[PDB]
Amino acid sequence: MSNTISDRIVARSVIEAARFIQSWEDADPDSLTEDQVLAAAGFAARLHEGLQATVLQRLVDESNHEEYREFKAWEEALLNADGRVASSPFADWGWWYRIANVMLATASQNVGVTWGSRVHGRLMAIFQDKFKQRYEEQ
Amino acid sequence: DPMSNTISDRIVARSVIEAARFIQSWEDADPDSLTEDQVLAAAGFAARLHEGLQATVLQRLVDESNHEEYREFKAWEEALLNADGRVASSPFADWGWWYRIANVMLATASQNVGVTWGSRVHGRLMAIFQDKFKQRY
Amino acid sequence: SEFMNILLVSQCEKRALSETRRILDQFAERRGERTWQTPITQAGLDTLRRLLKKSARRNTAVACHWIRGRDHSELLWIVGDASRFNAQGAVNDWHSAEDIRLLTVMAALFHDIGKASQAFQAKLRNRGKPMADAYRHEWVSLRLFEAFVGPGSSDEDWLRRLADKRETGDAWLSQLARDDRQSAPPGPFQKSRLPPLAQAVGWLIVSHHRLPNGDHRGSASLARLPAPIQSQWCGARDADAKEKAACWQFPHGLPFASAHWRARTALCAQSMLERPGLLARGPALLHDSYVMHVSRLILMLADHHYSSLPADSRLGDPNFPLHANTDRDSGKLKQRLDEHLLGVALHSRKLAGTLPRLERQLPRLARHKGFTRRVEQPRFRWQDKAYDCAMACREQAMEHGFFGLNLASTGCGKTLANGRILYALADPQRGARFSIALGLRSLTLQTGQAYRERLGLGDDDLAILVGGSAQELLAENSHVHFAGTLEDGPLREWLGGNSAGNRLLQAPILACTIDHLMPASESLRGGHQIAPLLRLMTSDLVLDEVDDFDIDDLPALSRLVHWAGLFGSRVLLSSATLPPALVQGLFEAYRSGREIFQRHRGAPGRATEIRCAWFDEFSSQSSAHGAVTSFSEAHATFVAQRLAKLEQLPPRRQAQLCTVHAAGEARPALCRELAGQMNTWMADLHRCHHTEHQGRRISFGLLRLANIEPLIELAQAILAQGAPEGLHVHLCVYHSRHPLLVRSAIERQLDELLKRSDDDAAALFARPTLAKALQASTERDHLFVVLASPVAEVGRDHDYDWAIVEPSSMRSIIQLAGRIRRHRSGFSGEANLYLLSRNIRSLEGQNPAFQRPGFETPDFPLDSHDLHDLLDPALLARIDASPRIVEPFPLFPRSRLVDLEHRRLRALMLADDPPSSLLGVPLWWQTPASLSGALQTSQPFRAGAKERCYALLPDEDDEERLHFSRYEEGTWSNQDNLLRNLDLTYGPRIQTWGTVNYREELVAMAGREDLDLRQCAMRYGEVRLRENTQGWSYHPYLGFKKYN
Ligand SMILES: Nc1ncnc2c1ncn2[C@@H]1O[C@H](COP(=O)(O)OP(=O)(O)O)[C@@H](O)[C@H]1O
Ligand SMILES: [Ca+2]
Ligand SMILES: [Ca+2]
Repeated sequence: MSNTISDRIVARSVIEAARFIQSWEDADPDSLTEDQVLAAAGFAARLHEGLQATVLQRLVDESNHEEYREFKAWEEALLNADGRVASSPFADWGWWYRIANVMLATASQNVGVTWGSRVHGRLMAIFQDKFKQRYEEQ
Repeated sequence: DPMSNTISDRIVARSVIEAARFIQSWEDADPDSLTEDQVLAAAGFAARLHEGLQATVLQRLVDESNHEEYREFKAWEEALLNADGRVASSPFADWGWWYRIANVMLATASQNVGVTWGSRVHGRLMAIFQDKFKQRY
Repeated sequence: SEFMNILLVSQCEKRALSETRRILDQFAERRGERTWQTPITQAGLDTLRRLLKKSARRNTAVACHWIRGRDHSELLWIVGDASRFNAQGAVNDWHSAEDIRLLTVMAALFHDIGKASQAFQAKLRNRGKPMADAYRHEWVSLRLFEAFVGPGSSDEDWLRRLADKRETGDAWLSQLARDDRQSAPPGPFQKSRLPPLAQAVGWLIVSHHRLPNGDHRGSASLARLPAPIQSQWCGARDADAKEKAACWQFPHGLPFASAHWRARTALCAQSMLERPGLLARGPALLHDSYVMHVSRLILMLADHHYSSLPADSRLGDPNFPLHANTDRDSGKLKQRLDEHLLGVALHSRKLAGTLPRLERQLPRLARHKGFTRRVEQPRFRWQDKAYDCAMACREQAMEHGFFGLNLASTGCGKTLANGRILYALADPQRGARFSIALGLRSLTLQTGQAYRERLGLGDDDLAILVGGSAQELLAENSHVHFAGTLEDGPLREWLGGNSAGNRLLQAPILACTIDHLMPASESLRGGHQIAPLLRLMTSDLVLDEVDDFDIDDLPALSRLVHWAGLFGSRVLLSSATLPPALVQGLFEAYRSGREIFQRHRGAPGRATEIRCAWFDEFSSQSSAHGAVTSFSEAHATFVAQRLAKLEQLPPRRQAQLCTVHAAGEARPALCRELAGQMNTWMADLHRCHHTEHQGRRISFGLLRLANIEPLIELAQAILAQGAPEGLHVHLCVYHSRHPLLVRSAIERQLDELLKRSDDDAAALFARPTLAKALQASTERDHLFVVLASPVAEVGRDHDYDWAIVEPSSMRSIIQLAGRIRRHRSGFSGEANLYLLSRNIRSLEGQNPAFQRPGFETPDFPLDSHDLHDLLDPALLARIDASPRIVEPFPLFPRSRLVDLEHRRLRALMLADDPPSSLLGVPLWWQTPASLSGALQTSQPFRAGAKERCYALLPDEDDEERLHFSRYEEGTWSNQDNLLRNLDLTYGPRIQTWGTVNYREELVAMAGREDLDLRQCAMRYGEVRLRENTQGWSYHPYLGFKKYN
């Protein structure tokens, strides 16, 4: 499972990526500051935008193959998020769940550290709070 | 994003801290006279890139079946061999190793913040490199 | 040449008469109160017409007659109002206008009310460093507006309160629902919130800068718009900062405390209240694409123009604390908030009242002899049939709309035909307005000029919109080449008097790209829709070579066609290769547009029965249709008869499959062996198809490649190797990746040299370039060869003796076939067209192989990439339009090249489940989807890596030094680090032709136009390029190639 697509979007979010990493690098999720939450939100939304663009605009060498599989996984998640096939953007292995995976991987490949399930949980909990009124109607 | 710069985009994505520093520090800057904080931000990111790109060439980190990616890889290879004293020994020559690294730094800047940097800023990055990477300790 | 006896009669009035007399008195002699008669040159006459057009007003009416003898006279042209004259010499239904006017004015009064926040006021005088607001100002406006209306309120409730100018003192902004709150309040468009009329006003307020655009894209929600619209749709994706309070402060309060603003709002509220039935029309208005987008047009343009005007002390309370904008030149805060709201409201009414006058006031083309002149030449006989057919249905098209299909074969004379069809549908008394939109990414000056030449028009009648496509309105480097009436423009006040937009709309005939009009429906932000929307509303539309589009661009084209229908335009598609499922989808897009068009404008209730028409080189016919089923049936019938006639035309082409042998397959190596084989094939084709004169033989060949990178490599390889023994090869490299003026100049040479006819050997060899090339060399055999991208398939009237073609699609193959013996009758019968059995992608082992360009997808795969399987062997012997114009049945989308095209088209055009997007294209007209940017986002036009625009710029200081530069945002940066020159190798007996020295042509361009050498490069020397980190290699002969 390649990460070419993920990398192109991260390489276009360096400011928001560094900001998230520095702000969280040694943090503990059970005691997060306003600014830590917001550092996570700002990165996830930046990734959201780039990846959504990637799927909608079909930015992918369909001839590649390992890349095309990666692309189809994102497409699947998008169509399960935006209402076109389903409406569960915060479901396990869906859109935001995959966005959090990209965020933990980016920290790892930058500063060596390994976040796990506890960080992922708090990210998902932030993404539901900050981003639920993007999909729903009150 | 396209389907053209996958080798450098992978490395940039592993240089976020240093990439952010260069960009933020150099926002609203002046190329012909620069703060010591700046010259340092431009140097550290160029070293992170040197480390990542060298490793890609030496450890052969490329799918040789992609053609497009292999052509980008080959050009980096041709540049390193003209830099490490195997084919030649000219790392600061035009179109060479550091020349290409500054181009990455500029493209990275254009793609995150949309600055206008070009030839003028490039020549100022090349001056720095020629200074601070004069000899490999 | 000869002097003609010329008569001029003037029906001019008012200041126009004064201006006419002041011109005509100079160049002719007065022989009556309103008549001149004088002997004159054709040149002097063309010059006289131009001058007359240039200062013409709406009251100008001059007729020109050629007196050819005592008995005979001929009408040459008319300038201005062609009524005032009979067949030669001297003798509204806007049902929603008031509703629209009132909505727009009310919205105008509330549009920037949100600018009254701490944050926006702060931002006004901030000075620096800048950074954005947080919430967008139009969003806070909407919620301010909602707070005044109050939730669950009636339309009468809020209007009666607003009409009462005794009110009141801000008690209602307690009820303000704030989006800075942790936990959100229900969005302003839910059912228990704003009432219908308020929602229309609400929509107009919130959408004045950008279309709302959300992350939920389910079809059900689209059906319910604007209900779903919440804060995240409206630029408040900008999160956060934590004020979040500064956007919701207001100290001082609001425009409600300005007595002038408060008074004008009461008058508008009063007007709405006394307008019979308007409150009840409320919900029908809100879901009507015509009413909403016309209102948005008026709002945005009034806002755009008033924003540019200086502060007005006579407007609003002089004391008013809040400002709306600052100075652009200076940095000082100037133009109060109430002032601006009132200024925009004023100009909305004024602009609203102007719209119904546009038909009577915009320049038109009348009594053009070129479109009425009968055709003596058989081969263009069909043009006359097509003209009569369109004349015969003019009356029905005027009342019912028009959807026409010019399916004439490649090479038949479609341009003139197209002009004559639309012209026929125009009011004979007032004349025509139409636009020719070509299906290319970029329109060169030369291709624009070819339209002029073919339609017999000059730059006083036909405007060229030059270039490609990305508050200044309509791009920035886009230049409209036009020399006619600009002066007394009906919309000159809001548009510039000399601006691109004004020129674009003033021109009787417009030549541009489909990309240039696309923003009409496609644009998501700014006033990019304004200029082309106006064009659509005031002119008819030719869509030229429309199916050259990538399949993924077709949903946007449908949106555009639907909008042509929706705004009263009449549409003619012109392409030999239009497939059933495409015309079917476009018809439905047009039909559903015209239906809404008919609720406002024309006699009420009249049925939707579109005037459809088919034209080709054999015949033309029209009939009315109000269902897609009967249209489909008439179309299938007309095609079926056309097939019979085609199936029995004498062949002029004969295709043969050439197997390619590879090696690496590393691109350079592949191109070397491919060039190697091409040397043999070219020699074979030259031996069979050539022209002999005085012991020498010349032939012209076309090499078509799909992509520019492999094309450039192949050019290098072909230059490297020589010509084969005994042969002289002249190579011309032609693609889209040249500077725009270079490409124009290549086309100029190719267009001129590739004009052929029967028994023309003597004239051919006499042409200087070829005369020269033959006097210069010993060889008796010359091959003139164009190596071209797919950019040679469309808009080139070229006659090649032979061609070698890399396969991409069936349309491509057909288009290229028609470039072979295009002008010449007969045919030896030997093969003259060679098709590589495989394409570059396939020979490099890429799968899908038929894409970028092409139709093949992993979801729609082919089981063999070899043409030996992908075509019917029966096709090779007679290449014409047949395989594109009818679907085969059954379809083999996996085994056949063309069947794939059809399957892909039928899966997309009208289906409820189009591949990828999964949202039906018809949701554009079956829902209020257009209140959002959901479909433009989810089915994006020109999807892909973005092209950024570059040029070889003469230096700001020194004219003789060139810098490779990138266009940024109103300025060009030096990017010399991203350009590497490239030296070339030549083989024996080879040279180039149809080439261009950049500097020599740049200097020449900057003569014809009286420009600075630099400004000429910025305007005409652009090249569009996908951003690549290490830049490009450049050679003047080859253009730009990606550098690794
Ligand atoms: N009356 C005419 N006589 C000759 N050529 C014409 C005439 N009118 C237009 N042309 C040029 O020749 C073309 C006619 O053939 P056409 O079917 O358009 O070729 P294609 O389908 O390849 O664009 C016109 O589109 C135009 O470029
Ligand atoms: Ca505004
Ligand atoms: Ca405004």
